[PDB]
Amino acid sequence: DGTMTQEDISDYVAANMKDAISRTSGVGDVQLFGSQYAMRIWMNPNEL
Amino acid sequence: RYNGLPSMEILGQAAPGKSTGEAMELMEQLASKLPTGVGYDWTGMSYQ
Repeated sequence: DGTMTQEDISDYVAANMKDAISRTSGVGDVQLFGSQYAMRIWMNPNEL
Repeated sequence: RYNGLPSMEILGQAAPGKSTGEAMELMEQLASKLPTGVGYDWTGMSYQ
């Protein structure tokens, strides 16, 4: 429905689905095809 | 926390005469009427 970007979907998956799946019966390892959100601080050297 | 999510454990029993399965179904029925984003699970003796 065009409400979430890829980045968004990946954070949703990382933050709400991956841990449960990874503890599910018979599941060995789980690879996330994307990345959870972090608080990103993008520094500007000029302003520093 | 339960299975990694914030939770609150609730205990109770079947009213005199009625069965545990009956009471659980009711609880599930009541739980389906809760605000958006609130789920439930059974644990311990009720998992069993």
